[PDB]
Amino acid sequence: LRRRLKYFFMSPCDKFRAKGRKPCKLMLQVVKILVVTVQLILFGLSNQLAVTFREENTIAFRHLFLLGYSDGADDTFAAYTREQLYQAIFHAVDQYLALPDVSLGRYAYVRGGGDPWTNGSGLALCQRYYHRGHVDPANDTFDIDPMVVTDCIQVDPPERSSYKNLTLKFHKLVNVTIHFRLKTINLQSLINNEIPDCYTFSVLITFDNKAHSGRIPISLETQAHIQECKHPSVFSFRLLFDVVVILTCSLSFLLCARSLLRGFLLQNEFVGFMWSLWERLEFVNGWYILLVTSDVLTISGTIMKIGIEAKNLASYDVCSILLGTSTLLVWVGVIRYLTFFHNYNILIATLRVALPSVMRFCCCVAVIYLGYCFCGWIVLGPYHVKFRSLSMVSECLFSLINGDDMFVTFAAMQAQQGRSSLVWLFSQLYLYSFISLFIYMVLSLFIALITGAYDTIKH
Amino acid sequence: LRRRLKYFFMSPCDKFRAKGRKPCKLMLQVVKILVVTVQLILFGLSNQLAVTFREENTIAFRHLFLLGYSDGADDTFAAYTREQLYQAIFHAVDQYLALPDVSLGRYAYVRGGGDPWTNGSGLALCQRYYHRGHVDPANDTFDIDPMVVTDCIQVDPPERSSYKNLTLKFHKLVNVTIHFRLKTINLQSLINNEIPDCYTFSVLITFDNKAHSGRIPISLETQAHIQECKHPSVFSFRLLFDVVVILTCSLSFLLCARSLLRGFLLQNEFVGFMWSLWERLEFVNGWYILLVTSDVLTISGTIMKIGIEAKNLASYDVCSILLGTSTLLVWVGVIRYLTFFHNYNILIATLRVALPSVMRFCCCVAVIYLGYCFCGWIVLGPYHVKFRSLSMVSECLFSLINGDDMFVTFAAMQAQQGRSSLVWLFSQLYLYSFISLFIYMVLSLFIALITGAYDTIKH
Amino acid sequence: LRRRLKYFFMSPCDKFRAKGRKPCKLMLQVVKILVVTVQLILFGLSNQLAVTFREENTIAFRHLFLLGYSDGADDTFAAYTREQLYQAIFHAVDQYLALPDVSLGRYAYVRGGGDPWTNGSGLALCQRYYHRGHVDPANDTFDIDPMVVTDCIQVDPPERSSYKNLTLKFHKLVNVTIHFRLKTINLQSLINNEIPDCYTFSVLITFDNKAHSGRIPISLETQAHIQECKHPSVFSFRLLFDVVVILTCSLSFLLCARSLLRGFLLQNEFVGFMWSLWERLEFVNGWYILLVTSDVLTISGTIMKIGIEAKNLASYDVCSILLGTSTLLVWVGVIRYLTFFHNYNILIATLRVALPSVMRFCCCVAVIYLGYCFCGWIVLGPYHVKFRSLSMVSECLFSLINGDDMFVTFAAMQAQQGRSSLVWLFSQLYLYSFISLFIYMVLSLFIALITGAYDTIKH
Amino acid sequence: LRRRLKYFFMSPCDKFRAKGRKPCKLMLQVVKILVVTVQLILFGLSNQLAVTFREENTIAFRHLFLLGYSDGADDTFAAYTREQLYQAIFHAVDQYLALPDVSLGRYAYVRGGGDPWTNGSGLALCQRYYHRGHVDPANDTFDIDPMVVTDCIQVDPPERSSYKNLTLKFHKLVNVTIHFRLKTINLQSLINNEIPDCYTFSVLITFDNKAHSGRIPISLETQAHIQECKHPSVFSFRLLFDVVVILTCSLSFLLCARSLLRGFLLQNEFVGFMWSLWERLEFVNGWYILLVTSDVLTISGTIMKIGIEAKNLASYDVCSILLGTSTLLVWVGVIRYLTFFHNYNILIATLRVALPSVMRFCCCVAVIYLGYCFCGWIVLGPYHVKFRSLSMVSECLFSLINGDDMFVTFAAMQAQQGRSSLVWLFSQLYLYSFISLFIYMVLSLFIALITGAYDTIKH
Ligand SMILES: CCCCCCCC(=O)OC[C@H](COP(=O)(O)O[C@@H]1[C@H](O)[C@H](OP(=O)(O)O)[C@@H](O)[C@H](OP(=O)(O)O)[C@H]1O)OC(=O)CCCCCCC
Ligand SMILES: CCCCCCCC(=O)OC[C@H](COP(=O)(O)O[C@@H]1[C@H](O)[C@H](OP(=O)(O)O)[C@@H](O)[C@H](OP(=O)(O)O)[C@H]1O)OC(=O)CCCCCCC
Ligand SMILES: CCCCCCCC(=O)OC[C@H](COP(=O)(O)O[C@@H]1[C@H](O)[C@H](OP(=O)(O)O)[C@@H](O)[C@H](OP(=O)(O)O)[C@H]1O)OC(=O)CCCCCCC
Ligand SMILES: CCCCCCCC(=O)OC[C@H](COP(=O)(O)O[C@@H]1[C@H](O)[C@H](OP(=O)(O)O)[C@@H](O)[C@H](OP(=O)(O)O)[C@H]1O)OC(=O)CCCCCCC
Ligand SMILES: CCCCCCCCCCCC
Ligand SMILES: CCCCCCCCCCCC
Repeated sequence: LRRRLKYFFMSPCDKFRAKGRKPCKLMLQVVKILVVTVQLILFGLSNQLAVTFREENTIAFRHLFLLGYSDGADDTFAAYTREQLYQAIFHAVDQYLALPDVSLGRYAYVRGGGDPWTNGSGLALCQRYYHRGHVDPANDTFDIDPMVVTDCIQVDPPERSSYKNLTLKFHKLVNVTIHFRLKTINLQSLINNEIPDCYTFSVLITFDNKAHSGRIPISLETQAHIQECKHPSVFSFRLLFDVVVILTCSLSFLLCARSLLRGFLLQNEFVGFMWSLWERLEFVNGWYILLVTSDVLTISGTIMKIGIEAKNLASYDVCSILLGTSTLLVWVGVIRYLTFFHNYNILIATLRVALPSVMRFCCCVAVIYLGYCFCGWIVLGPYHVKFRSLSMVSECLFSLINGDDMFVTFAAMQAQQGRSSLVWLFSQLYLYSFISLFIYMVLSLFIALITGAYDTIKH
Repeated sequence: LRRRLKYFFMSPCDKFRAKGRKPCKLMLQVVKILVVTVQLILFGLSNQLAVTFREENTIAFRHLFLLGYSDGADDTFAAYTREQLYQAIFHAVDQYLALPDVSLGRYAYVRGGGDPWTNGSGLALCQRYYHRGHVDPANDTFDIDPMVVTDCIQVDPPERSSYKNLTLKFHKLVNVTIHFRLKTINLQSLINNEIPDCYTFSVLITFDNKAHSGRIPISLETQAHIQECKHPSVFSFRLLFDVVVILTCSLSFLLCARSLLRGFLLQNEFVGFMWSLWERLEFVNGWYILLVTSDVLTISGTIMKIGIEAKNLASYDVCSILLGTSTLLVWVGVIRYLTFFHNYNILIATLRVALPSVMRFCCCVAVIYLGYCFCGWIVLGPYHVKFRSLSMVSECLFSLINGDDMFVTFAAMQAQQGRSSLVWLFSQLYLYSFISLFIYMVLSLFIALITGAYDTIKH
Repeated sequence: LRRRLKYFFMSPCDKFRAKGRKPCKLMLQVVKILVVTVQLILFGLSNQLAVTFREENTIAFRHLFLLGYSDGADDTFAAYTREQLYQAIFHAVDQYLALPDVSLGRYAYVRGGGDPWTNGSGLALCQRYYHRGHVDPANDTFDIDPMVVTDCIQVDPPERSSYKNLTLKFHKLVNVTIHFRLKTINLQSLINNEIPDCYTFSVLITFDNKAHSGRIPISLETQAHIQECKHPSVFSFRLLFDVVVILTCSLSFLLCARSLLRGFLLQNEFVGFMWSLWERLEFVNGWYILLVTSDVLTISGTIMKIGIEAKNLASYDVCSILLGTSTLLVWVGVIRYLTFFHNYNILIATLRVALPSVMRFCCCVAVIYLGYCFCGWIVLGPYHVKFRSLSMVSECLFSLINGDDMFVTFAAMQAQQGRSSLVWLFSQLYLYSFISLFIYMVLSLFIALITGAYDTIKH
Repeated sequence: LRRRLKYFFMSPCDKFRAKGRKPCKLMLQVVKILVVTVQLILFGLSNQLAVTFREENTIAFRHLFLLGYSDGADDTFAAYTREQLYQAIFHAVDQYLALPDVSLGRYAYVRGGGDPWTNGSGLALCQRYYHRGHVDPANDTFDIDPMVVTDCIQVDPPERSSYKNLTLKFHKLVNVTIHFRLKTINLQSLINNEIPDCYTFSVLITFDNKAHSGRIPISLETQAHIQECKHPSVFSFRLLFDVVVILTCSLSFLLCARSLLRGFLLQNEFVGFMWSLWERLEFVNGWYILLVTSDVLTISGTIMKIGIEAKNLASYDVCSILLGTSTLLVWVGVIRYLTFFHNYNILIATLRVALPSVMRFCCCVAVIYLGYCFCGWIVLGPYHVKFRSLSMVSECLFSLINGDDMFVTFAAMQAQQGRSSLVWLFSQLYLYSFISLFIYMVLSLFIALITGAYDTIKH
């Protein structure tokens, strides 16, 4: 039993010397790195083109349908008078009706197909307002039933004006929306020698009055549905490569599962020979757990990628996350091979022995960090653009700790020095104390912990 | 006496083993953390909505009343000709008179109510100028009595033009102001299921000629007064939770005060048994001082929060500071529980033993920092936007020390290289010497001090 | 043989004491530093002027020929309607025809000279479209032969309108281009007392429809061909200095080659006397390899500079790279002289002994870095402007590691929090984990390695 | 002699115990710190107001006289067509003539007074062009005599149009300038209770054609001459405080000079008693050299400040530099008092013993830094806005070393990836290698040197 246990923990070179068995797993892992990386690169190159097509079409729609729109104004684009709102709505509808003769793109109309469109209707112009709304600020009185009523006007696309009678219920208006769909063909595909696919853009223009604040923001959003074109005509490798990736990962998974099973069996035998828990876990190869996880992630992502490229699936985000995480894991796995050489193993072991104390110090530091997050959010959120939400506060503080965006953070508060002196003084104390504590003490202690770990490894 | 003293300094686990008393204080502190954090989160979520409502209304007012206003121009918005100023004033008044038929919001006029409005007056247009002003730059002569005279024109809101005869005394003009109030109802409250409240915005538009420089900046400011609406009609938990918070903190305060009293009594007995000062202070639990302070802050802030939510108080800033500081303190207090475990206590003790030498080094560094602040303010303030005031200078230098906003600081001075060579050379010397000294020596010494403290703790 | 070997490894001072030979090489290296730096400075000063001339002319062309152009809009300048595109094209051609009477510069027309211009034609207006294109998004049908057909209209410059009949094939349009050349004389040369040279600017205006997305970007580019003017008349040192530089570097190269040859001969003799590889390499003077490389680079760059200044060559980039790299190398070579003094040699030796472990740690860190690069590119590239390409991803991550541009990176993802919650959560995990791992562990270990190297050198 | 030498090197407390002499110098230094800081603060507060007045007047002039000017366009404001240039010139002159009826400021005209104005002329409009200029780019021919001829038109201010016949020699034009003077009174002074002073603004508008590039930049500059108004009338402390400062610094200078003289005499006696150089220098009190320098600088700056405040001097820059440097020095001098306490002296001595090795390492690092500066300037200057000049290159590299403005530096080169692949690859290599070398090795070694100095001091 002792000889088998000694062989189990041998290095790959020692194992080969002892038994001369073929190191299939190592070469398989190298091939897996190569093929997984190539697949990720090809997938990303393909996806960037579709992203660009959708973005360009959406920008063109913003320039076509939003009255007075200019680049960079998305966050502040809003109406402020009744005539401005009416003009924006009518301009959007008129541009929709004039699209064939003015657009640089080639778009087809879509009619019907369920709500909010009636049969034969291409554009839906809907206003949503409270069922009953009486607002008398002069008497400080109001009587509102907050049930939302929707009233829609249906516009049919022109054959190649009732909507002008729209009357908005301003005092009880919740929002106005314009919905329509446009079909186009993505000719850009021919650059990559692909067959062009057929896009349906669902366009929603929102005039939002939920704040009831006298300012109505205006936005345009699109959702793209992609299909194979019914009759494509332009005067294999990808699917085969995906199959190769799947087979490689399946073989790797089988071999790693076999190794883990043998490890478990040897662990049980050794435990029996002795007639704790960490001693048992010493038999587990964490690198093989990592490889099995990467194999599962890659197989799932590749199946999803095959589905997406056939236009049967649209879950780009999940596929990308699976493939990217698996690629990260397989690239991290390379460190195992470096661990077999002493000069690299010393550094890897330095990090490994440092990690526990670093995590304990993180436990100590996290409570202070959270206290600062909450305090900053409650006090500075009303006045500081970077403190509006807790996640934003955490991002700001984390960036400050690493010496980024500090002066602008200080400068945003200079406007309130005369307005609210107490708030400005508190912000001074808060920012200075936080930055000093975290940069000059916490980071120094992280450096000291790593240095001590290195010293103990080297001696 | 020795047994009681030994029991006094026992850890909570040791205390429980020795006497098996109920650890009410510990569970109470955990509950306090939870409830205080929840209260802060709810208060912040409620306050953000009101902040947003006020901000949106103010932006809408800027777009409605300021001629030619656009987003982002607040700092530079100004008039430069007499006709520009007249047009801006008249546009503001005309928009005030036309508000009912053009605004997307629903506003009611307010009349009278004291100065600067007469009875029945909705808008006050006042010009302030020197009592006697004679300015003859051709003869380098002037005769001014700097007493300020105010002349106001009162405009009544329309029933649902004397102000056009305004004649500005340009050569002696101090400023022009437009004051008016608008009442509205905050319907947005219905999103959070709250009852809408009644807002009165006090709007002040200032055309400022204090510099007498040929450039007159124009600004709009608002102050919001919030009341319960007299007759609200929409087709408990908060107050009870605030009461629960107050009771929890009162119980914690009583227990901590009892512990501190027992500590004082034991200290007196021990001193008597011996028939210095720090030896006496060794009997004081600093964590309990922190807990008592947090309890007091939280109780005060919760009372103010109850007052504010009933529209009897408007001191949002003080309440927010109290609650945020108390939350920070209670979250910091968690470190006491970590001190009871050796592996975390080593790190906490490292920071504690480092602190004194760090403070002494800060004493050494502060005088150099202040000298640089004064020198930079006096020399570069005329030329550099980031050196206008001493607080701004301190913010700039502190950001530079942490590697932020450095290149822009250097680049601002590139314009003066040809204008004033001496100033540019001095700025080069100043910035390079400051940054090098503070980054490559001071920060390195902070790191060295922390490392030495860690080494001495570990050995 | 032992005495000769001892003399070979002696320091320059020891060598001079032993034999009193003239230290020609050292003084030659000092002179080389001086002359090479002076040559680089003069070359850069001369090149900046031509760069500025070309840039100013190009900006003027953008203002002259691009309808509605303004500074800062280069990246977003685009057309969105058919009439916008027609107006832009016609405006460019009309401005070309009106240039003599409106331009502030002095330009001459160029006719003929090969494609795309016919004989006597000054301007070429060409549209490129697919040979056969039928696109029916209504039926999800298309029939395209992607062979590109070019149709050009030739405009002759006016004597000191068929192009108005242009009909664009919008549905199959690939792009539109406008080509023309303008000749000018660079009078600015007189500032530096140089003789003005004759420029020919080749101007290309592109209206790009490759994306077929409804948005057509518009760009203007120039290529400058510089010649000696045929008959210049304005009412030596450079060539001589270049010759001096070449001679200095040739002498240095000869001396260094002699030293390397003697080193090789002594190495062979010592090997023979012993009747490994690194032992042999110990005889090689790396500083002399550096000096020989710098001499070769400088001689090549100086020949190219002579050719360029005579208008016989236009390879500015290669010449600049050669001269700059050689200057960097010669300035780096100064460290050799510092190595001869103990107090500087300790620091140099600290860096030298640290380098190997630093490189091994870089091997360990690079795989993690690459995994993060790939994962970030695939997942965040669709949503984040800084993750579009792999090189951009590497730049972003490298900047994040050094505490730059962090908050903006976090803020770019705040828009997708509501759109795609999964992507936003993944981005949070990705960014936080990457930054924490690389700043708080990797950089700390680099510091620890350098500190250990310094400690071992000092003891 | 031994007792006197021992007393000489005693600390102030030891000196007082030994002889009980009055420590006048110490209290005098404290008073000096106080009064010098107060003087600097008052001077800076006074200077900021004048700076603001001049800046506001200049901005108003830009809005008044520059056709189509808007804030933020100073760097790019330029003309591109002949009609644009004519319109800008005529608009400036017409606004000058209409100033009394349109300006919000109160300005008086200035006539005559030497060149460029004739007697009775308020505005001078001058074009400068080459004496002989023939430019024929069609034939690649030119004949230029570069002697500059100036032709001026004189406009008299209106009494409360020949300039319209201006014909510009475009092909030989060097520049166009408009010169005029405006007198105003600074009423803003009344805010600080000062007596208003009389300003004369000299306004120069330049249309610059030196590049001959088809783009003519337009700029406006002002120079302010300040006088006491002849007959001021508005319905001491500063001079007395300046005198007090001068007396305090004179007394401090006398005492420090006496101490230095006694040190020199004791050094000579000790040298004589022994019947090297650094041993002699050990007798010199560097803090007293610093105090003497600060006294001299403060006295000079205070005399200049007195002159300036009386309107007899206008050298604000030199006065500010003197006073700021003296304030910095006096604040730095406080460290001497901290050196007398052991716990602060250990840190001060750590920095002192670290300084030499840090300077030697700086010698080693500077040559590499300079090589990189030259290489980057020559190679990337044509393409990168941050590499235009050597000082700008140094600022950029220094900021990069400290982790600032890194991603934007990388991003500026992304445009040239397709244009010039070789340059982009070189920029990648250059930036990555520089940043890595300087952050991961050089800064780490600075940290190691400081840590070693601290360790040797502590042991
Ligand atoms: C659970 C399912 C298991 C499937 C695999 C069953 C086939 C099978 O045993 O192959 C042996 C080798 C294994 O290749 P590989 O895994 O590289 O080789 C093993 C490892 O070196 C292992 O060390 P660690 O990796 O450190 O644990 C070692 O203990 C084993 O020695 P031992 O056997 O004496 O205990 C080796 O056999 O593989 C091939 O030669 C490729 C052909 C694969 C054919 C499968 C086609 C699907
Ligand atoms: C000044 C006013 C005092 C008010 C409290 C008086 C009631 C009272 O003694 O309760 C005992 C425990 C204390 O709970 P708690 O404070 O957790 O328990 C004490 C701590 O463990 C203390 O250690 P340190 O915290 O390290 O100092 C220890 O020395 C005491 O032992 P000793 O007594 O033998 O000296 C413990 O009694 O509390 C309850 O069991 C909850 C019921 C609270 C009822 C109050 C309702 C308002
Ligand atoms: C391969 C072609 C070689 C060309 C040079 C042949 C002429 C020639 O030997 O000059 C001797 C000295 C060398 O000057 P230089 O190179 O400075 O001097 C040598 C170095 O000090 C060398 O040390 P390292 O540099 O550390 O290796 C040392 O070993 C040699 O001693 P040794 O000779 O006893 O072995 C020295 O002669 O140079 C002149 O005195 C300038 C006149 C140059 C005339 C060349 C005009 C073109
Ligand atoms: C070169 C011109 C010298 C002018 C000063 C001549 C007057 C004069 O000796 O005053 C003695 C003290 C000095 O005050 P102060 O300088 O503070 O005192 C001296 C320092 O403590 C000095 O130590 P270090 O500072 O470390 O070198 C020490 O060696 C001297 O002892 P010793 O004398 O036994 O050698 C002290 O006399 O000063 C006053 O009591 C104020 C009245 C100043 C009156 C001056 C009005 C203008
Ligand atoms: C052993 C205790 C020593 C305490 C030293 C504290 C020094 C405080 C200086 C604060 C400067 C900001
Ligand atoms: C023991 C004293 C040694 C002093 C060494 C100073 C070196 C100065 C170099 C300055 C480079 C900027």
